[PDB]
Amino acid sequence: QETQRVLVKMTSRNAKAVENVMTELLLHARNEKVVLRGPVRLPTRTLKVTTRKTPCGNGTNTWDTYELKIYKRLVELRAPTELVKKITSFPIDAGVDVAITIPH
Amino acid sequence: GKGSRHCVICSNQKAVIRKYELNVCRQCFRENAANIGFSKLR
Amino acid sequence: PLSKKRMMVRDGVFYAELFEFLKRELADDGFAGVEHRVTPTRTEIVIRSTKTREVLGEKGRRIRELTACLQQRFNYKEGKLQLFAERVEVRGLSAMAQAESLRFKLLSNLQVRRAAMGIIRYVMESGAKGCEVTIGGKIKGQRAKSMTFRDGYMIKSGTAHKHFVDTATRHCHLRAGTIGVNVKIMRPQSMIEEDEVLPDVITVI
Amino acid sequence: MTTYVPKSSRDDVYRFFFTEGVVSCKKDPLGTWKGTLGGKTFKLPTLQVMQLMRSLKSRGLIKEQFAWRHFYWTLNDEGINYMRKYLYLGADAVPNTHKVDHK
Amino acid sequence: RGSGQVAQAYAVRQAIAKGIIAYYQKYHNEIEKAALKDKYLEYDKFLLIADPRRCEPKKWGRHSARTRFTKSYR
Amino acid sequence: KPIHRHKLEKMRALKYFKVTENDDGSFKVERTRDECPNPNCGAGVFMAQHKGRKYCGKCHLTYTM
RNA sequence: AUGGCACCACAAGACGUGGAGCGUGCGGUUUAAUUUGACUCAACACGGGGAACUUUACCAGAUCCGGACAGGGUGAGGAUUGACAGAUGGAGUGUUCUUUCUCGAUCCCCUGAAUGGUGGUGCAUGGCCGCUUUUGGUCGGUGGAGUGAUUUGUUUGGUUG
RNA sequence: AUUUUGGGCAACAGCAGGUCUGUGAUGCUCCUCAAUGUUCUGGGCGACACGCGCACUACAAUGUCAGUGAGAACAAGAGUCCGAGCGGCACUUCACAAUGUCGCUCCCGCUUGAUCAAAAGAGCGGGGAAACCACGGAAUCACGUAGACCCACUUGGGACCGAGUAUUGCAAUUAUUGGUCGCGCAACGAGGAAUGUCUCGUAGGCGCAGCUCAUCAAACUGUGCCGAUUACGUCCCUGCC
Repeated sequence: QETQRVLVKMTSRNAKAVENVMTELLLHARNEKVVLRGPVRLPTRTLKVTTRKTPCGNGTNTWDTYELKIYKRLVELRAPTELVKKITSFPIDAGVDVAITIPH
Repeated sequence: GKGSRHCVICSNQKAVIRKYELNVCRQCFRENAANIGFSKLR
Repeated sequence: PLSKKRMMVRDGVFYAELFEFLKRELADDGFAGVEHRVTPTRTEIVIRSTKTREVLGEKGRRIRELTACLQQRFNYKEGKLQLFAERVEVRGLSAMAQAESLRFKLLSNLQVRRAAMGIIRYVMESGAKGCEVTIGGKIKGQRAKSMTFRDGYMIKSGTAHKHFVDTATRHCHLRAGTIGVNVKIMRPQSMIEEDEVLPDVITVI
Repeated sequence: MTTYVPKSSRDDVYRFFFTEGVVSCKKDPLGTWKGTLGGKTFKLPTLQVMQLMRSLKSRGLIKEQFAWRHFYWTLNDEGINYMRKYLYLGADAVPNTHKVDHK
Repeated sequence: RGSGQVAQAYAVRQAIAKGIIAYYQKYHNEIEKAALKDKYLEYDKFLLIADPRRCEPKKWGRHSARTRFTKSYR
Repeated sequence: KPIHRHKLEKMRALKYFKVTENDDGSFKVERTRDECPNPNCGAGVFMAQHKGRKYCGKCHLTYTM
């Protein structure tokens, strides 16, 4: 067919939510003409925050660090666009950015 | 330089953690890590 | 709009911002929490408040006020947002609501240690596996005091602590001062889907 | 409180707030290389709005709710009567009571 | 590609060793595969191990690895 | 501080209009001074006449006579 | 006493301060200002403090009010916004004024009251956070013991870090 | 192969610590406008007999210089929002100015190819949204090899500074920073009485991310590159149960 490399890219505030996302859509889309070369996942980006705590005035001027790693999953499909759009009818949660792109 | 930040939680130049488009006081930041998703790394 | 790091950031923040707003607002409905489904064509918000009947109601009941508010605020073109009540059952399972309630007890000039102790018995009865409630603040013509109010167990070491206790802090300016009601509710660990097999959990077949 | 800028704004606010029933904002003084802004939630400006509002609220009648610099304005029962009179139109003011689709 | 210049060296050899045997499992038989290895292991610079780090996660506060901002005592 | 902002006295009326019976059928306008185009306080102002300039004390136009 | 235990124990030592030069922080020492907190470990690159203004609290100067709400009076035959040009401004801010035109009650005025306030106390206080103490601990329950406080349990022996 | 690794978490009381310098947590307690409010302006906290506390650097062949080396960590970056820049439009407008609109480019953040210059510096066209895709197939610091110094302040060293150009900023004038070339022999030859930390690819050196950030760290918080005594006990000292 005239495939579309569909890239459905899924970046998520945790790995957790998105894999669930990823999988189910793909399962849904697949079945059957949706044809996918397995999901590759780009580097987990990390956000660091160290803070000066305490308003010691006096007492230890010691400081504390919170982090948010952000997880990227990509699957590419050589698939039908309308079918893609047919399956694309999922309202999906937050914490899981899912982008879909049609390059080749 | 210390007069143009005006903390969007707090109008503050002082006390505000300057980090990634945020403008919260250090306390306010300490309060917020959960809804945002920052968990201790160290 | 925002880039990808930031995209997540807005959402995190969005969650905080709302959560706070609602906490102040839904003081008289036992604010316990919101959930946000960003959706096609809607921004969906489901209302965990204990008093969701009363959050609902008719005429102007809360939702009405809110929808408008939030739109206007959030830079909406109207109605691309929807709020749904959540019947957050068994209203005593929440540090937030209970804090809010407790806040109100204090506001209702209840005797404090007595109050806390009752409520905790209700909290526990409403299934809390623990509760710990602190009264920090003051005494005397003005001098400072604190007292601790626990029931159940509390989870005082490790990640599971983090898993298992919900908290809420409130400041009540009374004759004067600031009093802190500071709430910890520990739910049971029949959390099911929220997992059960905790640090210790070894159990035989 | 004092202004020489007054009723038009007062009308703008009341009406716009009344029709919807509400207004919410971000408390602001105008800035991203600004000039058509006025303030958001109105085409009006924040100084007038804030000062006028301070009047409106401070004698009851209207709610503002707080969080993180925002004012979530909800028009009260007495306010409907007032502002219905002021906005000279039939008793049985819309504001926050229209709720057929919930607002 | 890799500094760890030496750490790279030890890496190379290890790979080399790995090359020998894999080729040998297929391209010879055990007794030579086993001898080659034996001889190798016998003079081994870490074919199967890690010098696990290079350069350590700081200690914040001190901004260091074991040590510490001076105690100025008094 | 004690103050009251400088103004020109305005007591005793508006004496900037001057129509008469024989203005009727000959002139509609009849006002003390010369007029204002370009103010945003439009055609009702009659500018300040001051030093060969006509000034608008609100809409700050410089006009000359 | 005993038995341990630890690289702000020590111990093998290992590198380095200290002296030096530079910095910042600090002390001190001027100012109008130098906002201050905080000083054994647990002040002293800390005060989210990498101060040009700003920051910032402090000075000096100067206008602005954002002086809510009343009560009362004044105010549209005019408060007043605004102002050229100059006069007088740090300053084309009328700040003030001569001059005079805009402008238009949304006024002013008091009499109440009121607030922004980075205006004070952190021994007046939450919260928060430092320190305890980085220490291995802490309980209550019933039961036990004792008049009691109290105590046991929870320890004498081994083992464990 | 040891409570395996570094953390994170972590009892209970306790400490008018500190916490008015967050707080849109605040008692009680002040000013509220001829206020200490607020803006604005302008200053200051950054002022040098000195006493310190950290840091940093040098004093140097173990080095310095000139050059040469096929060394990657770890990890950044393009905001929104209908007179910024640009543009179109609109209308005003004898011409200007004007205003207004709309649109773009969005008040356009990293930035690449590369020309012309002593030099830093000036730039069409490009490119990259956190992008493992452009700034990332190069390019991380002390390595290792060829050349000045036949080890003496050699100038070790640069405090010190003078014109001179570029950039930040409304503003630097309590030099914002760079740049440049001269230019230094300041102190300083490794530091007393004292003294600080520390027992594994790690000490430690060595360097680099990352942000404070208009503009600026020896800070901050990481990253790397390189790369080790004996201690492994003892419980003395000095301290905790």
